[PDB]
Amino acid sequence: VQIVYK
Amino acid sequence: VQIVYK
Amino acid sequence: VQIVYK
Amino acid sequence: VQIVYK
Amino acid sequence: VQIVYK
Amino acid sequence: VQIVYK
Amino acid sequence: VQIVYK
Amino acid sequence: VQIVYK
Amino acid sequence: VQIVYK
Repeated sequence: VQIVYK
Repeated sequence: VQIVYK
Repeated sequence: VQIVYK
Repeated sequence: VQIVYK
Repeated sequence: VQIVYK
Repeated sequence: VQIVYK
Repeated sequence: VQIVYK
Repeated sequence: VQIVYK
Repeated sequence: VQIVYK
């Protein structure tokens, strides 16, 4: 699972 | 599991 | 598990 | 487990 | 377990 | 276990 | 166990 | 066990 | 056990 905030 | 905040 | 704050 | 604060 | 504060 | 404060 | 304060 | 204060 | 104050 990959979660990225930008 | 990978979680990154930017 | 990897958690990074930037 | 790796946790890094920046 | 590795925890680093910067 | 490694804990580092900077 | 290693704990370092800087 | 290693504890260092700086 | 090693404890160092600086």
